[PDB]
Amino acid sequence: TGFNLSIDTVEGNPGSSVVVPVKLSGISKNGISTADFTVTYDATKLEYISGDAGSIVTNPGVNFGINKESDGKLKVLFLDYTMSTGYISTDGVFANLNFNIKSSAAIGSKAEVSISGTPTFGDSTLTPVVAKVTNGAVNLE
Amino acid sequence: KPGDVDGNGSINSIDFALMRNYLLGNLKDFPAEDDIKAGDLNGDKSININDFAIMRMYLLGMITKF
Ligand SMILES: [Ca+2]
Ligand SMILES: [Ca+2]
Ligand SMILES: [Ca+2]
Repeated sequence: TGFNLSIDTVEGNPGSSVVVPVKLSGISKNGISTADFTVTYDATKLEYISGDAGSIVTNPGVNFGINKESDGKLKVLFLDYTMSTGYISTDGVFANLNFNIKSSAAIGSKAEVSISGTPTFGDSTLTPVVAKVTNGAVNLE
Repeated sequence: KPGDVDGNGSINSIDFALMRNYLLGNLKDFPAEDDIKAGDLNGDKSININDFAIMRMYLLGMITKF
């Protein structure tokens, strides 16, 4: 099964909040022990509020972080700090990105949310796992 | 070079993992030619939890360099 890093395409309303899930699929029996990647978003339409570990993440209070580096640019990091049996084993949501949709944003327009540059994932052997990337968006309705 | 403990050309979460294994006492030697140049990010010529903390800040974009 192929390994995929994807960002959902979600609907939301100008003036409202929205969650944009970032997902992994095709995690092997070797799991995921490390991750780093950048997420860009259309800051002319979206205001970043926070980012939370998704349900597949082990011990997120220790292992996971997300930081807004600048407007439109997030950095995401995961490590199994145990380096032993804390790898991610289950496909699903890896991060939930929480935005407020700007009230000025036009109905029917799209706010792109994308992976930027090179993402890195390491399995439980610390071997790189190359992800197929699919980008997403907030579809304003 | 500084931060690139596996020598692959980029500083990433696999370097962070290798640093964790070194701290945990599970890895004795980095693939880098010079473990200190690669692994010491605060300038005491040793590798410890503080260098790891610094790499985390870098990978999170909280700093732009060491
Ligand atoms: Ca490296
Ligand atoms: Ca070495
Ligand atoms: Ca040091």
